[PDB]
Amino acid sequence: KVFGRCELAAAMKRHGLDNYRGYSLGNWVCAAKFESNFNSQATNRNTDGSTDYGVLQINSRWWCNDGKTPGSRNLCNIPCSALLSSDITATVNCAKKIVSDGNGMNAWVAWRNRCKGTDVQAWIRGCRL
Repeated sequence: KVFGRCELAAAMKRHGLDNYRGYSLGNWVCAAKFESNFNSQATNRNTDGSTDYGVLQINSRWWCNDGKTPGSRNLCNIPCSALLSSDITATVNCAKKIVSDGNGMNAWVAWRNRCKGTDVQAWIRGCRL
């Protein structure tokens, strides 16, 4: 499923991401845009044998189990396939854990390269929230 920009923002707000750990909603929407372009089915193979899944491209080495990543620890305790859902609940719950893992939102390379330090409020422009 490919969400509309404001469609995802609203869904994220409903799930408590606005200002979570002091990160405004714009940051999360900007991260999803650059990580997956709002496509819940997005997957990326990593030259290292791990894979990134979903709208927030969560990694199989530590966060979810995909049954093909040597030395995986499943910290979010879910199958990675649950991250390819049109329901972002699993993605959000896992994201909250990742963002509190000690590197802030730097955990998302796309957010760091394209969102960090910019005017992130542009990302929820036109949205009724």
